[PDB]
Amino acid sequence: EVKQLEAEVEELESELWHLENEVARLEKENAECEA
Amino acid sequence: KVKQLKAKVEELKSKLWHLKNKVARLKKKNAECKA
Repeated sequence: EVKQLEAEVEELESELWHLENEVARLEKENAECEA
Repeated sequence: KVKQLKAKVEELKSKLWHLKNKVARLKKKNAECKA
C-alpha cells in the first residue's frame, strides 16, 4: 500500500505540474489575443 | 499513514480534474479569439 500510494502521489503531482504550466501559458496566450 | 496518503491522493485527483477542465476551456476560448 504505502509504496503504491507514494508512487501514485508522485505521479499525480507530476501531471499537475505540467497542467499548471499549461494553464499559465494558455492564460497568457489568451490575454494577448484579447488585448 | 495510508490514510493521510489516500487523503493527498484524493485531493490531487480533484485538483487535476479542475485543471483539465480549465485547460479545455482556455484552449477553446483561445481558439475562438484567434480565429
